[PDB]
Amino acid sequence: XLLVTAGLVLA
Amino acid sequence: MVNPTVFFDIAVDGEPLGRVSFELFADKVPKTAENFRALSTGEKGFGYKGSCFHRIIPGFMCQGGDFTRHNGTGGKSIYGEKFEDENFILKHTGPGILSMANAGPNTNGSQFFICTAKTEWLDGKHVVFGKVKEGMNIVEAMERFGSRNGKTSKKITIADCGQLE
Repeated sequence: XLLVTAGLVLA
Repeated sequence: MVNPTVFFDIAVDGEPLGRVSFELFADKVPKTAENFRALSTGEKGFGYKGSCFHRIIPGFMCQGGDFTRHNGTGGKSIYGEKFEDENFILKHTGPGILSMANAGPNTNGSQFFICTAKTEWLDGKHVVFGKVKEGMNIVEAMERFGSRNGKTSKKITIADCGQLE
């Protein structure tokens, strides 16, 4: 999807 | 008081692109603004100078700040590895918003992203703490090196950074 994470980038 | 202004000089495979400056909303999120300011001057002995934007997705945002691992898994705040979500007063209203990347509630380190569009779905989940003051055209030039999956076709680095005001 459109997230902004640090470590596990999700859909 | 006056909100701090910070700059980054971006390079594309070592070639200088230009300067982006940011106003940090210290009057609304003092602890988050202070963290980004001190990491831009490098005054604690570590920071953003020399680090890259490791994930750029055209139409969404440019993400950086992982100065330890350079891949999205590292970086740390000036307060320790991680710190709390200060508040969510400000929203991701449009291009230019500077916001903290994280891995869930209270996991702020050094990673941040610069929005190139309104991203209202991140409101309440990512702390907005600044905006692009000058150089939005340099952010736009940066998006041309990303992809839908986030990997860049060129290495985009912060060749220099620091505080202006």
